[PDB]
Amino acid sequence: RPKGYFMNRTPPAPGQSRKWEDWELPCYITSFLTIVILGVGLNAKPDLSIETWAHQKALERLEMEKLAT
Amino acid sequence: VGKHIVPDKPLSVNDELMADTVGKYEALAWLSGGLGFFVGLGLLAVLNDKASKVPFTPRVYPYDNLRVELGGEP
Amino acid sequence: GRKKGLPEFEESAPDGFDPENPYKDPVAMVEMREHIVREKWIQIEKAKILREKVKWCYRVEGVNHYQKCRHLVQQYLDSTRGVGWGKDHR
Amino acid sequence: LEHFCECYFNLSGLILCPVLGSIILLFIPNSRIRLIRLIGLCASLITFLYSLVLWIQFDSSTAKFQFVESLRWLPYENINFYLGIDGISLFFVILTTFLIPICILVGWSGMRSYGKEYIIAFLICEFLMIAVFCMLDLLLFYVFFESVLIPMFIIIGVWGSRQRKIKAAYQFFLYTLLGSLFMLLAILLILFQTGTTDLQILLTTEFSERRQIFLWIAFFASFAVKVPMVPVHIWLPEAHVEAPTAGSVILAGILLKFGTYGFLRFSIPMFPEATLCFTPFIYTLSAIAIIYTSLTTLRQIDLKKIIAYSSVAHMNLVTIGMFSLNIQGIGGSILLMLSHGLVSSALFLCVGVLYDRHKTRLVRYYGGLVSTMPNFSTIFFFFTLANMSLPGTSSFIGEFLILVGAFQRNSLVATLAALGMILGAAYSLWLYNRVVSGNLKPDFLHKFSDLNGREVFIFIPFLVGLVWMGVYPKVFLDCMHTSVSNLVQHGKFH
Amino acid sequence: GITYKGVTVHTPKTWHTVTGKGLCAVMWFWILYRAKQDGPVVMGWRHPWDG
Amino acid sequence: KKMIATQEEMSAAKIALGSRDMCAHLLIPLNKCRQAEFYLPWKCEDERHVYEKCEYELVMERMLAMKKIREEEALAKQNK
Amino acid sequence: GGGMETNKNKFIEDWGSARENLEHNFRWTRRNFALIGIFGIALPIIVYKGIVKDFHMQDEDAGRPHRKFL
Amino acid sequence: GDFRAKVWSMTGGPNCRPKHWRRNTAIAMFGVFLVCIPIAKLSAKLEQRPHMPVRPIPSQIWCKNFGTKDDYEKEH
Repeated sequence: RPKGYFMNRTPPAPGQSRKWEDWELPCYITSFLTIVILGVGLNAKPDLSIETWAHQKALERLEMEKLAT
Repeated sequence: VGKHIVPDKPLSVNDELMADTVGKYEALAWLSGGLGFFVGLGLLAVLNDKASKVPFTPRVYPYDNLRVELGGEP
Repeated sequence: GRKKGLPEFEESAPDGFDPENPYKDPVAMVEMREHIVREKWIQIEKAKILREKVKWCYRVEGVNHYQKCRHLVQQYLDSTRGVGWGKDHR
Repeated sequence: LEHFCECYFNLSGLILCPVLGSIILLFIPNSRIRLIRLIGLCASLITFLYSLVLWIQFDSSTAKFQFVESLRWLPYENINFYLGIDGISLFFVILTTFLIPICILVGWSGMRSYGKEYIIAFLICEFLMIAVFCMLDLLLFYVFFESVLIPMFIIIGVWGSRQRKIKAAYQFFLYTLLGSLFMLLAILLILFQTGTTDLQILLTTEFSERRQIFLWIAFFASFAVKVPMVPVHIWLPEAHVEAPTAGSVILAGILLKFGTYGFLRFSIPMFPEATLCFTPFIYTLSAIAIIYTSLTTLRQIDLKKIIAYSSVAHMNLVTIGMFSLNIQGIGGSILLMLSHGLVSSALFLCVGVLYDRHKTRLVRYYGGLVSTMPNFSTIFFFFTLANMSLPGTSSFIGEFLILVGAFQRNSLVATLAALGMILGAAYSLWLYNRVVSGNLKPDFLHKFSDLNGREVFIFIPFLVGLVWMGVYPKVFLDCMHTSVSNLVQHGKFH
Repeated sequence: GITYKGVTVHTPKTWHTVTGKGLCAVMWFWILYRAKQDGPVVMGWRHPWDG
Repeated sequence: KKMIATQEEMSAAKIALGSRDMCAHLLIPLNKCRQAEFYLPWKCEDERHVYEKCEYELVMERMLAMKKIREEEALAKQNK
Repeated sequence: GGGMETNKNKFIEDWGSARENLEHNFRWTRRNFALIGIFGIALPIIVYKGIVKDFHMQDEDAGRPHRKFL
Repeated sequence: GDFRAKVWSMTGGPNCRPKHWRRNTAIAMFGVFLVCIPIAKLSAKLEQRPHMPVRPIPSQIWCKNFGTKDDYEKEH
């Protein structure tokens, strides 16, 4: 077995399971929501950045002034 | 390692921060002499004027010394 | 709710702006500032596209880039002078 | 004129959340520790999630204040007030909502002796701070900022560690009050001209050059005590060191940002001519502070005094970038603000871990902790690197983008500011090696414990935050550029 | 190993002696050969295009 | 020695700008095998030797040219 | 023997408390007049003039009159 | 030493000799090869070779981005 214990907690009695402290469940649920709200939300929101708009506008103005003269 | 020394006397103010045989300003005097060697040789290179003693002419390249190939106006 | 698509803005400068007196029409002064920002961003992206051409010209032409990319370099350098908010005013 | 927003998620509910938490806790018996703790933690977490949703519905194309909503004060409707955010303030709200639950989690083990008074104070701080970040009025900004002094005073004085907390809290309250009073004088000066204190209006009113200079000096005095700027920076060391760990986290991660945010929200846009005339003056004070306070940090012997002294150097780099008045300067200044609010808080968290076990802040007592606390040592080293603006970390992104912005305006200030790289690395590595490296000193310390499960979880969002902004800062820069661009263009028409 | 008033020096292993001898020998043969072909050229007596 | 390799031919052989001298014509077949023979020193010895003979004569000519110039500075000096 | 708290050292703690109370020992000596004169007034002024001159040189480099400041 | 046996570290600590280190090592080798799979496909999709090589190369099999940047006036 390894030396020491992960995060310095003694293992529970054999056959039993560790008791979760009160903060663990609300923090773990929020962490999952934080990943889903940002991982899916940021990728699903429209790309309304000014750079994206101006890049399209720059392509057409360069097109209109090159095709014309 | 073996035993860290617990202070038994009042600590000095510059204790958080605290070259044996040669003094401070003497070391600077010696080092300036060494840097004076580099300066002296540089002056000899000035007086040697190896630029005035080149045994070949400068290269002359074709097509206007590569004017167009070097980014000059066609 | 917002409709799907890219943002749309008026292409022309707001009528009602007076260059001699900008603190006269409050609404136009604001829409004019927004218009100028959008126009400057078009120039920045204009130069950025010109920068990409120079990049791949250098990569494709190798040691023949000085004679072959001469024109693209000139265009790109001209666009970066008086671009964005850097070392040139206007 | 009612400006109520159509969005379901708005600023009002985010404001109300911690208020509701505080009102609920006042009535719960102190005998019910488990319930008090869970109520506070859940309220703070819900607020953080709400702020993330506010981020989701953000428009990065507009320069107009978003989610704008109004609240009436009188039935005469002469004085009406507005709430709204933009690309400049959104991330500060999200940071406030992220840091408050951390503060509740830090004192989890001692909440038997803290009580509801500890959770209530931090929730009230959260509510006031979000309000301050969400205001479109000079007057409400003053009230809510001046109001944050009472809970911070209580937090420092009651849960501070030693009797030096008395002097520290006194100095904090008095310095901040002086600055706020100067701001109040400026707000009344503006009101006498305009008849109103509405940001959207004063952005459209021209101020005379002489009055621009005078209004700038009164706004400067207020903001420069909170930056902090030399020589009114000396309250910060005592205040940040003597405070409890969560108190230090709030003080350095959020409260320090109010002055630089006040420069970006009010002083810079409203007085564009005054801003230009004072840029060399700002550059001198900022550059002196970076060089002087970094050398002072080198010779500090207290763990918390070193970390707190480091913030003064970082905030004065932020002022340099924001007064460069270009995209790289202002965008870099905001990014360093948020990154500092993460790195400084985590570093205060690392020292708090050590002080909770050993009850000493003197560097000489520690040493050789790598052999007894390797997990703490690894986490301490990462945040030590992030404090040196190492590429890959979030703080490098803000630091370099500011140096780019400063270089295009004044090469000399960029060179003096870049000396922060040499000095910042010197004390950061010296601190890390004197604490973690070397041999143990069993005469001083012979009993150790690495980080527990709660301490490990506390650091994880900090580690993810710095790496995320460090390698892919585009998610932040995308949502800021339109507001940043319109801030730089304000006042000129060519 | 061979002992001489207390000090003992163990004999090096066979492939360590062989490899050391061989690799240096290849180097000597390399130098004598390259001196055969380029010694005249670098000494300036002749030119690579002479013939 | 007159230019034999035109600008297009040197541009087509991607010749380094420093090697567009008067022996550009003998460099093209030398570089063509160098890529073909993996730049091995014991290959292209024939193509290498013709090219090196060129670049040596060009230097000698420019050495002879400077000798005449050196012999003219002394003429001015003794006629001072 | 017991307890995680550090075993305080009177000389280390006296060293520590001396640092926190440095303003009590400040006497206007000749050394302090010079240090405050050189590094509290003179050096900030020199830096400010170098920064302003940097702008002015940019002004003449661009064919524009010197920018007024302060 | 003595107390280091009660200290947990990710790197294993001094004199780490796990009993099943071979099966652990091979499980690590299978994992890294698995992670090397998506990296290769992304690299082959992202590689850009403006010039056709003088001879066929291993990458002319898994990569299809050869001689495609010739019209650099159209780059945007």
